[PDB]
Amino acid sequence: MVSLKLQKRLASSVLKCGKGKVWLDPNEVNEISMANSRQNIRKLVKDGFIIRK
Amino acid sequence: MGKGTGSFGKRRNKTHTLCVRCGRRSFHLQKSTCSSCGYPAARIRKYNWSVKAIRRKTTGTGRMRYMRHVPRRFKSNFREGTEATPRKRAAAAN
Amino acid sequence: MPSHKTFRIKQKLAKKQRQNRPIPYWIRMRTDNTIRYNAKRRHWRRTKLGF
RNA sequence: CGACUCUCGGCAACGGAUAUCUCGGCUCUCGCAUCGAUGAAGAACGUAGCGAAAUGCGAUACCUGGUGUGAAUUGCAGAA
RNA sequence: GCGACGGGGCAUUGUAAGUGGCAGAGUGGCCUUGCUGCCACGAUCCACUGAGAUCCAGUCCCCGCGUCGCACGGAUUCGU
RNA sequence: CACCAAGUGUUGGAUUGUUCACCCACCAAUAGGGAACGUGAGCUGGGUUUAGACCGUCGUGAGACAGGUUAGUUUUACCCU
RNA sequence: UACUAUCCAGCGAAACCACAGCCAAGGGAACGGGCUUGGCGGAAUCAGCGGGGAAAGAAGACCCUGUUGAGCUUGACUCUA
RNA sequence: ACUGGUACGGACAAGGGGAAUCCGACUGUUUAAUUAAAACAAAGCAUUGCGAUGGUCCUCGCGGAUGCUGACGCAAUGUG
RNA sequence: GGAGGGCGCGGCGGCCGAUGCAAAACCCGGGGCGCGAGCCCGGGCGGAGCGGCCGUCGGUGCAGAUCUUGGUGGUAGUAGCAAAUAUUCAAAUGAGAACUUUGAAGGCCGAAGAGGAGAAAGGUUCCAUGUGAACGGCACUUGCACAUGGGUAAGCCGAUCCUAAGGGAAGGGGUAACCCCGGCAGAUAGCGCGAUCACGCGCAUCCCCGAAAGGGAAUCGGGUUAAGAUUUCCCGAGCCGGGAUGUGGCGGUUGACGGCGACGUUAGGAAGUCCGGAGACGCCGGCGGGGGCCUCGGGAAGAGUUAUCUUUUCUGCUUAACGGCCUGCCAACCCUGGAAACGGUUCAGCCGGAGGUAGGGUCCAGUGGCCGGAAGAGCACACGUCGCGCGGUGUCCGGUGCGCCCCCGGCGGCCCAUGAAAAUCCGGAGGACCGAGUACCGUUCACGCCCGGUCGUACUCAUAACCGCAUCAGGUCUCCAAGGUGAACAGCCUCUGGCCAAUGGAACAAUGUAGGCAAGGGAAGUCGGCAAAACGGAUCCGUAACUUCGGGAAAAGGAUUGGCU
RNA sequence: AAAGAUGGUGAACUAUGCCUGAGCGGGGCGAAGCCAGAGGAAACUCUGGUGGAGGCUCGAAGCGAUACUGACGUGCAAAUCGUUCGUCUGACUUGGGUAUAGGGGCGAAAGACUAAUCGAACCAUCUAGUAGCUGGUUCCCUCCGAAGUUUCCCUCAGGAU
RNA sequence: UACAGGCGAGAGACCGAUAGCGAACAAGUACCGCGAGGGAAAGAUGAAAAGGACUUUGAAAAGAGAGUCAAAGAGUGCUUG
Repeated sequence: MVSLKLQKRLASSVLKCGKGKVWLDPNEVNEISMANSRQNIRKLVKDGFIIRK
Repeated sequence: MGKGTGSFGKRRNKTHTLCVRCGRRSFHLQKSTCSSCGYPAARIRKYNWSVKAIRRKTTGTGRMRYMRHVPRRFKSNFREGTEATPRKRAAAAN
Repeated sequence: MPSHKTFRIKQKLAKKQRQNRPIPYWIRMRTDNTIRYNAKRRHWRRTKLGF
């Protein structure tokens, strides 16, 4: 198990869009999970790892 | 539709709510009375036809009683004695 | 509206939430012996709490 | 012809009966008088170092003064 | 000895994509103002085209094509 | 008309809940009886026969009616044979 | 044609059960799985099934009785707001 | 106007219709978990008493319904 | 059914025995006795008290009781776990993955959503972290589970404040009394205002609760965490109420002028008292205007199609509360003017004959504009890792209407129906009283100073946090409501938002259940056309005996319906 | 047992009323009124239109449930689900607040309903209520051993004798 | 003269964990119901925790050895079973 349940919100709550719009890189899975708070999520969004489909 | 299923499903009205005095959901809101002790009421609701289980609830067990008991025991209200002070007093008898 | 605001109910919710906690291991030694398996821990999904 | 169906024993598992226990109940008898607006009966919610409960207590909060006894409290920690 | 496709037969349906066309109701728009005017647009029709697509699964065949085909060892049981 | 004979057939509709009944029409023939008045964990639920209801009669009334009329829940097999 | 059933892996009850379970006829609480007499007499079984177990659910709702009720009616008895 | 399909609301969506008879006039209402009906309601029709310190009702008294109305009204246990 | 004679158990008075070197209890296809009730003894198990005999006494012996309570079978590893359109592949992790998680893919709800939120309700369920003993009727490393932590911050939102239907103290009176009507000699019993000065003046049907929906003192934007954010936080800007005041202005015509007036404006006395209006109003219909959403061109950026073709397709393009200046037509009002060949004009005949049409004004300020707010914000890009963040731009300008939603305006229909009240509250009339100049008066004005208490705020809001024992296909109040086809907020498909969990695999038999179709016949079936099935939308044509003349009527019955140009 | 009494408790379901809020897509039909023209000298009467009324009709949301006597009928569910379908601008729908409680309420009336409960709710008490009737009634052996008859009875399911 | 409460005592041919009170144990507790009200189940290792370190298998839970104990045929399912 890897809990990206928390990652689906926060990313949604800063892109102002649903959780079926947020895309997570399928190679970077562990590092995305490692980011645990919304400030950290913003860094990933900036670098395009999390990107709005 | 009809009975049971439709009777349960609505329930958006409230009647019996929390009583302040006795701490039991029994306060009939739209007639402003408690049916477990009387909330506005000069006297507490006491029934001597309501038998074993109910009577004991109102007898209580979160009671003080001990504080009340000590005046019964002494009967007086004084006493006086301040022994055990450097001298070696009267604080070891017989 | 609020989500019934009245203090009398509100305090009971706080008390019962505190009460619904497991028995703490240590005390089972400092009772002598007798299985302290609380009882006054209830769960919301089953039963109903009366006020 | 294994098997199956049945039965019993020996060892068990199941189960909590039985025996033996009982700081409890039960019933009888005896002594005693002694609640409150001077804030009760009853409730609520808090307070223990570590507590859910019971018990204790009330912001002086598992207790205080005073007094008796005369060294423990203990699950661990702790004050010396 | 055996197997998937393909090819050919057998079937089904009905003539594809692409390309060409004074085929085409018509209409625009530029002139070099057209007894072949050109460029598009245009449902649709026709040619190429009884075409294309599918066709063994419970159709048929092959000596085309490659492998499995472990000259099974993997798994197991049986005595008059 | 009588015999051996159940080997093999013995019907469709109209109407009525009616089997029965009574017609139409065929036909070699359209026999009669039974099986928990064969046949509801196979059905249907139309009759009978609940609770709603209308009418008539009887009854002071409530109600009743071998009088009529309508609408009204058909549960369970996986066990053993 | 779907979804089941079926078959699998996992998961997994209940109703119900005196003891059980092959027929025929006889007598018999006057309609037998068992008795009696004949016929019989597959181990171990699955998918089915609706004849039977007068299968199960429901101290028959009907019907009768009880010196048992209750709803109702009244020109009952007896009182009364 | 050309042209296609067995054909053209092609899917999806979306009243079967008529004639009589019985019955309730109607739309409306109800037996909630077997009965939506011809039952219940109903407009309309007929119909009540009390002129008031009185009618009809409650409450044992007071006060209260009708009646912030009061005979083209209000009520008749809401009649038929 | 009676009587008779016994047996066994528990306890008590007597009497005698037995024991950790192994009591009682319990087990025993082990022995023996008695007709039996029962007894005796051995072996095994066991570990602290017990039995026999003589008297005494009972809550004294069980197979049942549609028995009571506990345990356990067969049933049965059997019925089943089948509604909700649906999963699949690869990777990550882990001992282990159809189900977790991520991607890819397929789909589904189809904006009256399986949606984003609030009510009610629950109460921490929200989120992290730990994590599989129980529980998620499969599985499982996952969980709305269990353990461990954290989290809800308000002068402006609600409650509060306020009244309603209504409830209920107080009085009088019944009722012992509980309890019930409800006010009375609060009426020459005191509450309220001046009033600081002690005294005078004025008045009721009181006084509180009662909608966390009525009614209402006052906030917006951006950012943030686990989350709702006007609400937490923060910037910037307000706004209301209370208190203090100082500065400016207001007023010597003592309590402002100008304007034909309607009325205009930074002030422009005002005691008792009065009166009005505001709070303040039904429902339906059509119409007007607005906002947003929808449609669409140009233009500035990024994305896609991109064999092929298409200046094609998609997407960002935003501007607040609050304030300035300006601005609304209907309604209404002022002035001009004097109308017959009478006019404008409503869904009801209404403007004008107590002065219209027409000309010029005035008013209600919904709203838009431009400016302030306010880009310092936000959005889209490029570049940078110079990173918990760096530097730059661009972010604009039009159009269209039976569109959709909501609002707001003024009308119209309805009625034997004519559709609340209060807190809150200003106005006018009223003119007492107080008005001065080197100051006193305004202090409903602007600007400046300070302050604003109490309580709720997590989150779900349901095919899984609510109620039905329950992660139950049920039920449960409300707000937002894209695109097509089409009348459609119908169905169907899709956007946006949300799931992919409906135990999974295999065969896919009969038999079921659910869905279709059948030549020829056409209700002969059946108690009965029960439902399947057909008709169906619309345009045109055609339309009955009868009737309360309104209807039947969409009668019946026919024909028509495309693509495209 | 069915009940009966006494004292209490419920309008959170539902019944109805009051107060205050919400919600009802788009048609069919084509009312009063209004208007033009026409005929008529008049009194008057035609025709084409406008307009959008109704306890009106088709039909979504909502609300209801007619038939299959379907599915299910040890269910998803102590009343659900499918199809078919009634109603859908008013006697409409529905919430909150508020009123009425047990011989009582409420009822457009079914004896219906009043929290899975209604020909008199539920709860506790009186109550350990009563029942000629059904069920069960517990260790052994011995000896003796019946009767369903007479008489009376609101008695003929039972007593007395 | 009374005394089923309260407080503080003495006793019984009382009961022995399905018994005794509803409750020997956190009991009027948990829980049930909208409420009035209804209302459980649940005592025993051993003298002492001496509550099984350590080694090993297993993902873990557990197991197997061992340790401890008079006894694990006493391992918080705990005396007898």
